[PDB]
Amino acid sequence: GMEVLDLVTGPDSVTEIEAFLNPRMGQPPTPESLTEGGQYYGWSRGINLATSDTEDSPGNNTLPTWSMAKLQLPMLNTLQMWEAVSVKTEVVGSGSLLDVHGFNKPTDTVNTKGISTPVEGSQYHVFAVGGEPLDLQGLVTDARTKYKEEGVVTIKTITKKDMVNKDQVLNPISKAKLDKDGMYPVEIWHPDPAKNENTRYFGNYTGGTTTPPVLQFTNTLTTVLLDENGVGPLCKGEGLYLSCVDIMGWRVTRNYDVHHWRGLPRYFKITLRKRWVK
Amino acid sequence: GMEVLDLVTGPDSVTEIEAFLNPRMGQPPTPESLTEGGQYYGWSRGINLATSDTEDSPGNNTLPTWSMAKLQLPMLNTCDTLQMWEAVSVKTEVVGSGSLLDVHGFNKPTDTVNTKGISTPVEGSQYHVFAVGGEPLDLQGLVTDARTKYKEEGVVTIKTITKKDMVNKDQVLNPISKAKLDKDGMYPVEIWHPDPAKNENTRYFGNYTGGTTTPPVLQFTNTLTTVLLDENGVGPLCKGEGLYLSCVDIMGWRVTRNYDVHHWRGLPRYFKITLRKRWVK
Amino acid sequence: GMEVLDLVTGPDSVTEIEAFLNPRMGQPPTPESLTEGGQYYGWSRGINLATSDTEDSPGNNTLPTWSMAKLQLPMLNDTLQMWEAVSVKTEVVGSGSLLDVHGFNKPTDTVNTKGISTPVEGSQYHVFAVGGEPLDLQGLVTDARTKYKEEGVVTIKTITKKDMVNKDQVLNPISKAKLDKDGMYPVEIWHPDPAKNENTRYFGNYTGGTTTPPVLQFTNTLTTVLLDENGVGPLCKGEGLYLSCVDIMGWRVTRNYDVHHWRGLPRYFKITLRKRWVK
Amino acid sequence: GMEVLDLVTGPDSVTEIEAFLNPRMGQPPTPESLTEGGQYYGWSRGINLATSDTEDSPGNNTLPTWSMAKLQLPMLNTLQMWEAVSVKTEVVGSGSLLDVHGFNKPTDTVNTKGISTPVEGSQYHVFAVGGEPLDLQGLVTDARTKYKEEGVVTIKTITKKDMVNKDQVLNPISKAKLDKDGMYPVEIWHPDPAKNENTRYFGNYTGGTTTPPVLQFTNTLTTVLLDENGVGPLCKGEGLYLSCVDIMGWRVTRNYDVHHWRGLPRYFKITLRKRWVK
Amino acid sequence: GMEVLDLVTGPDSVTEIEAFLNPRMGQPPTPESLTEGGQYYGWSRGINLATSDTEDSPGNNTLPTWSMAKLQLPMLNEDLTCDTLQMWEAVSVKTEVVGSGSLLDVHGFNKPTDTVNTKGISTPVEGSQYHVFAVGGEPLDLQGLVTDARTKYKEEGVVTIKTITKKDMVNKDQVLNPISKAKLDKDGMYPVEIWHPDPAKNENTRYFGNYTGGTTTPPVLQFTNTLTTVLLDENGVGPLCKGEGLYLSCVDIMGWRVTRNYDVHHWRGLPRYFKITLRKRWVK
Ligand SMILES: CC(=O)N[C@H]1[C@H](O[C@@H]2[C@H](O)[C@@H](O)[C@H](O)O[C@@H]2CO)O[C@H](CO)[C@H](O)[C@@H]1O[C@@H]1O[C@H](CO)[C@H](O)[C@H](O[C@]2(C(=O)O)C[C@H](O)[C@@H](NC(C)=O)[C@H]([C@H](O)[C@H](O)CO)O2)[C@H]1O
Ligand SMILES: CC(=O)N[C@H]1[C@H](O[C@@H]2[C@H](O)[C@@H](O)[C@H](O)O[C@@H]2CO)O[C@H](CO)[C@H](O)[C@@H]1O[C@@H]1O[C@H](CO)[C@H](O)[C@H](O[C@]2(C(=O)O)C[C@H](O)[C@@H](NC(C)=O)[C@H]([C@H](O)[C@H](O)CO)O2)[C@H]1O
Ligand SMILES: CC(=O)N[C@H]1[C@H](O[C@@H]2[C@H](O)[C@@H](O)[C@H](O)O[C@@H]2CO)O[C@H](CO)[C@H](O)[C@@H]1O[C@@H]1O[C@H](CO)[C@H](O)[C@H](O[C@]2(C(=O)O)C[C@H](O)[C@@H](NC(C)=O)[C@H]([C@H](O)[C@H](O)CO)O2)[C@H]1O
Ligand SMILES: CC(=O)N[C@H]1[C@H](O[C@@H]2[C@H](O)[C@@H](O)[C@H](O)O[C@@H]2CO)O[C@H](CO)[C@H](O)[C@@H]1O[C@@H]1O[C@H](CO)[C@H](O)[C@H](O[C@]2(C(=O)O)C[C@H](O)[C@@H](NC(C)=O)[C@H]([C@H](O)[C@H](O)CO)O2)[C@H]1O
Ligand SMILES: CC(=O)N[C@H]1[C@H](O[C@@H]2[C@H](O)[C@@H](O)[C@H](O)O[C@@H]2CO)O[C@H](CO)[C@H](O)[C@@H]1O[C@@H]1O[C@H](CO)[C@H](O)[C@H](O[C@]2(C(=O)O)C[C@H](O)[C@@H](NC(C)=O)[C@H]([C@H](O)[C@H](O)CO)O2)[C@H]1O
Repeated sequence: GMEVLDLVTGPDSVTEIEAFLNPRMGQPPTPESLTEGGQYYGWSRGINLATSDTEDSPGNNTLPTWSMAKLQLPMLNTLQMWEAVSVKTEVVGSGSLLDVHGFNKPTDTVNTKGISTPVEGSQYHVFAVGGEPLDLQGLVTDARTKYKEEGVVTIKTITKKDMVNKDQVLNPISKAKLDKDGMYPVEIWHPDPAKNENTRYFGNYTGGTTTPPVLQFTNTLTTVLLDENGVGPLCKGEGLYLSCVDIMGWRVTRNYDVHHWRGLPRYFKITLRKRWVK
Repeated sequence: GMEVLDLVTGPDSVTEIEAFLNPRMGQPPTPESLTEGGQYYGWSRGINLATSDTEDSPGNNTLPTWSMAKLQLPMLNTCDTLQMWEAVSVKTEVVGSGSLLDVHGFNKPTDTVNTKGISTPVEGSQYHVFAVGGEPLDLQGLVTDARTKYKEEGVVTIKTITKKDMVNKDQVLNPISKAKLDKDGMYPVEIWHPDPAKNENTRYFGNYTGGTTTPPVLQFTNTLTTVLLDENGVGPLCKGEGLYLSCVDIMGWRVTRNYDVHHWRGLPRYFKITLRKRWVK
Repeated sequence: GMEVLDLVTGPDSVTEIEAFLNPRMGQPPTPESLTEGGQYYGWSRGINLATSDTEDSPGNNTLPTWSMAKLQLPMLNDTLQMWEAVSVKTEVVGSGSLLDVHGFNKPTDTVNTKGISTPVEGSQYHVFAVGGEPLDLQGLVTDARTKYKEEGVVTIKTITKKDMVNKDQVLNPISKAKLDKDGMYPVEIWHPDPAKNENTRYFGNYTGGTTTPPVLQFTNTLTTVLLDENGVGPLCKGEGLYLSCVDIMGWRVTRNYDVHHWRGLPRYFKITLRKRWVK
Repeated sequence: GMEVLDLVTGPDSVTEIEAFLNPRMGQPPTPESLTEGGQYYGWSRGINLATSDTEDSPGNNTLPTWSMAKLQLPMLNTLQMWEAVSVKTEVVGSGSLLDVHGFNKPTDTVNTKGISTPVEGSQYHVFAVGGEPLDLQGLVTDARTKYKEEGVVTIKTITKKDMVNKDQVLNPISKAKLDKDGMYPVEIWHPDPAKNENTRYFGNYTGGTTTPPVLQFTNTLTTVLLDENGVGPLCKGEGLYLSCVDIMGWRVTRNYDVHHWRGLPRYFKITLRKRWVK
Repeated sequence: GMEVLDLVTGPDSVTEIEAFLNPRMGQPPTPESLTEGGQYYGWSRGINLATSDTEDSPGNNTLPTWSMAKLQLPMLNEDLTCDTLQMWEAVSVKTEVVGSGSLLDVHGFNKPTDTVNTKGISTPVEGSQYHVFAVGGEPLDLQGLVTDARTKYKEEGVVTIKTITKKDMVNKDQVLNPISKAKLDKDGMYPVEIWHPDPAKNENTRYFGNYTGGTTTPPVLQFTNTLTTVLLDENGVGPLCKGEGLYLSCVDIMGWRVTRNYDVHHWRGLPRYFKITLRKRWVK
């Protein structure tokens, strides 16, 4: 699989596959009930704050995590491998943020009037396509943060030891692979630029508290995945890995300004071709 | 035909058609009377808010919906090889942003201490989408709140399609919740989004900018052409000579002097589409 | 001028002309006196507000209007010649003047009446057009009930001889005009008509809000090509060249009841034209 | 130098020259003393306001003016002229705006705490390179403004008459040339688009009062000065004119919100070549 | 070293080297203890303000400084007297600021957004941002320029204009004073509010910078592994590594966090990754 040779031609030598990845903002897909917690699906549960400089214990369901899927491609086997050539990707549903008729904190709080404040604030959009899991590099705001041990994969899960001060900057010890959906918090785990030779990733961040969310969408834009040498990600064991996170901001409730993260689903249409290798 | 062959040449092989789609912000075109509701045409009616976490029922006339039109093209159709109209390009323009420079009206004023200043111009969340295709725009439903009590008359919602109430998956991507944009002023834009899993025969282009007092921004020129050809050089092909135009152009809200009532503002969109005849098999 | 043929060659087959159009924000150029109203030239007079939901009567001098000029080109004439507008270099001049924050506007510290004189801010509108005939206009208003003056401005009612209808708040094809007079057509009413203007190129942008920072760029190195997809620029009917524009920078605000005055800036045009054979 | 002919080849036919222009925000370079006014060098003195609608008398040291320099090129004389082909220009010192530890108006005025508010507000960046002085067109906010007669060059300096109402728009009578450093106020004098055939200028303006200042800087960007015919500015009598202004905004003091303009220096590196002319 | 000739071909004629530079916002990497000050690593200590117009004495640990590293490349010339030599040439760099996602932590103990009830969210990092990186074949040349020539910077612990000149700053140091120059030859020592890339030098370095000001400005960052910055000049020549030394320099300030105690601000910085492609170049 090391030496990359000619493209393979002939029947079924090119394929397209599509997938959507639902966001993982904190509330899991179940319970489905719209009274017992399912009404928060697509959102986090209410963000809970530290009680002191030394007591920061966020709930698992308040922490957005990476979405990921591993897709199995047609069996193939000088061997052949599937090569990801390009991707059309789209974040769906920004129009739903035009709902300003709900029960959020209103724009006129004196009289409880105006409109229901739309989703605003910090936004984070990353997607990746690769032929193996996305390589992750840990880096946190606060190495003292007391993440739960169960239900979430954090730096301590990997090292078996408490975070160190270097984890607030770049600590090469704190690395992982995005091998599970809805488990790796995005406030901890970042694409690792020192690895990911077989993955392309693309991200942006906009911060603030009331920042207007911005999003574009079209079915006419293709992201090429080929590297400088004309070679796309090569799918080891015919596995294709898709990873993303799409945070639009928070809604704010009428009770103590409780914030809920809002995420939106991402569509992928990947074009792949067979490549000779040895 | 599924197989796309050569361009047709000769007399009348290329045509240009134009249309404007008026916005559908909530108030219908009629009554025309400027005292009986017609004064809100181009706008929504006053946005009504939920009364609790479990009671959110927006008025239909408070919900912007998609604009659409189906235009009939000239009839077409050895008779073993057929012809279809192919949409090559579109010049499209949102008209009327200058009208937002009216700051002399009776909106909430900028100085509420003296009730002075200027009439606050339209501001806030903005949403601009257009599409051109050879069949209706494919729609994917996704809502803020699956508990929202959308009206069961006068509007097409997820429940219209499924015959069942919305579920938690409708707040993310639920592949069951799909529709086609086959009616003007009927599909709310807060529910129905272009479906990237379909629309093989339509090109769509959209953007969203949120917030409450965000300055609206717009550009307009008659010098810009959008090419509609795909990677293979093939534009949307008009099934049964029908051309579908879809759009929505929300500029923000105006706010009244009475308990900050908000009204959505929309603007009309112009389309000039160039089509050519294409041989198909 | 139906069929467009070869370019004309030879002596004086290419020409260049320049003009500036001063803004039309509401105060006319006269009286010139700086105590009798001339001090507002380049600005509107104080924006006056509706007194009810059914009583909106703006003063003519509070409404920015389109600037326009028709320039006469050198006389030319089966096969005739027309002047063809090839490109334009255009610039909005004087943004540096907005750096005057030492005047008597509403100050930045209203608590103590201190700080600086608040600079021009808010809603901005920049459009220019170059064509071989008047700019085609499409009417569209915020409020079809607005009571524009009958004299002194050209409005929808001027054209139709009838009151505005609700369709005038969206696209009503009946409500059309031509930009044939300077300082007469309000920009909150009259927009470039995308369904016409085959022989004019226009370019516009809008940024709204109340305190939005104005933005402007300027350079003498930027050329706007006016040729269409077929390589044909606007053709000047009867050797007339039409220039149209509006350049609103925002408002200044006074210390008296937050009265707003629109601010506009002049626009420079330098048009390159060439002779074109036509049949 | 009427007709422009071929490029001159051979030894020393191409030259590079560099210069920095310090900003002229209102306080002159002297006195140097940091207690006698020198502490304001790089800044204006405190902006003074009109006392009524008819009494606007700005101090000279509150008005930013154009920076300019005339550089002498190697002597040359079918004659030859120096042709400016390109310029690399940069505004230096934006990092200094990261000083938020001084005694400006603080971010928390309720308690007088936080940080020293950094420079913010209206920004103005223009540079020009030409073979003769930059041509200026006058245009003011207020034709009634009572500028000082001595110490600044204003419209009245040129016309010998008071400003007229047309000076608030485009009045072709009100023209000048940028022939002195630190003398022509930028709120009065603008690049004249009806002239400047032998100069290239590039400008932008961003307004507001608390607007975040933005600046990019790199040594990898070249501005080509050649016109549509491949001809750059031709230096009359071997003189090269550099003109600029780089306003970053204002700092605000803790005393009645007094504002001081902040300017930054601009670097220029001009490439010139010999040109045959007739 | 001066005259640039053909590219060298053959085995190991092209190489790639990578490095990360951690931010230098004010708190040093040690002590490591999360109770003794290590909890501030990645941040400045609390910004302290002037007490009058003539008394501005910032603490060293409140001043972000330039990050830098010198990488030693494989030696090329056994004999420097040969009429033709080889040098490493930096062709391009992939660079990335890592960890912006960590700013999505709004669950800590910063000043909260609901100050009436002490609720809402922990206010995220906001405000003034500064991103510069450089790659060159010798130290980055620095030009001094300060807000206030009266600022009483410590004499020990930071390299300032006075460190270089041995004299107090002059009023000209508030604009361009060509006397006030230095080289970025040490990590975590040169304050970024004092020292700027010198556009009059740096012939053998490429630098790229941007500044965004304000106090509550939303921070913005992009990251991808698909973006290459080309380092070749107008003649097709990249930085040439003098004595095989490659210099990397950067600063990446994201803004401040604000505490619940007197709105004390702490600068936040993020690390920067570099992957530099270099090739051997014949020179004489
Ligand atoms: C219901 C509750 O209080 N849950 C606590 C939880 O308390 C458990 C148990 O449920 C409770 O009966 C018992 O008295 O105490 C035990 C143990 O303490 O304790 C956990 C910590 O272990 C949490 O503190 C939890 O509180 C929830 O925490 C979530 C974050 O993990 C989140 O903040 C919840 O906030 C929301 C929510 O997302 O559910 C915010 C939301 O806006 C609210 N919705 C509305 C319409 O107001 C809801 C709502 O108040 C509650 O869900 C109850 O209907 O809370 C927070 O409750
Ligand atoms: C007129 C009214 O009260 N309408 C109610 C409606 O009341 C019905 C019935 O129509 C009415 O004649 C009767 O008195 O009572 C019954 C039942 O109570 O009930 C419906 C059902 O939900 C609505 O509540 C309706 O209220 C209107 O709802 C609209 C949204 O669907 C919108 O919010 C209307 O608000 C506006 C408007 O857009 O018309 C907002 C606008 O800014 C206002 N304009 C001005 C100049 O003030 C108008 C204005 O108050 C009224 O239209 C004048 O009657 O209302 C809202 O009225
Ligand atoms: C002076 C006045 O109030 N004028 C009215 C006008 O009244 C006329 C006549 O002029 C007056 O002497 C008489 O008492 O009444 C008659 C008829 O009623 O009536 C018209 C309507 O037909 C207007 O209401 C007009 O008021 C002016 O309207 C302008 C817009 O059309 C504008 O708002 C004027 O406001 C300014 C101005 O732009 O001139 C705002 C400006 O900021 C002010 N300048 C300063 C330094 O304060 C001036 C200034 O107050 C006045 O011009 C007095 O010198 O007013 C508005 O006055
Ligand atoms: C010192 C003073 O009052 N200067 C006046 C000047 O007064 C002269 C003379 O100096 C004075 O002793 C005498 O009593 O009166 C005469 C003439 O009346 O008069 C001129 C007009 O001719 C000015 O009004 C001047 O005031 C200064 O004007 C500057 C603008 O030209 C500027 O606003 C000055 O404001 C600053 C400054 O820039 O120097 C603003 C600055 O933020 C302040 N610094 C601090 C740390 O507070 C300083 C400071 O207050 C003074 O410099 C005193 O050291 O003032 C303004 O003073
Ligand atoms: C602790 C203190 O006051 N330190 C002073 C320092 O005082 C030393 C000595 O530590 C102290 O015991 C004694 O009273 O006096 C000596 C000598 O005077 O004096 C220096 C000046 O020489 C400083 O004034 C220092 O104060 C610290 O200054 C830092 C900037 O250099 C910074 O502002 C510190 O502020 C923080 C911090 O960054 O550590 C801000 C931070 O948000 C705070 N964290 C929390 C959770 O509140 C901490 C915290 O209050 C202190 O570290 C104590 O735990 O302070 C500032 O303290």
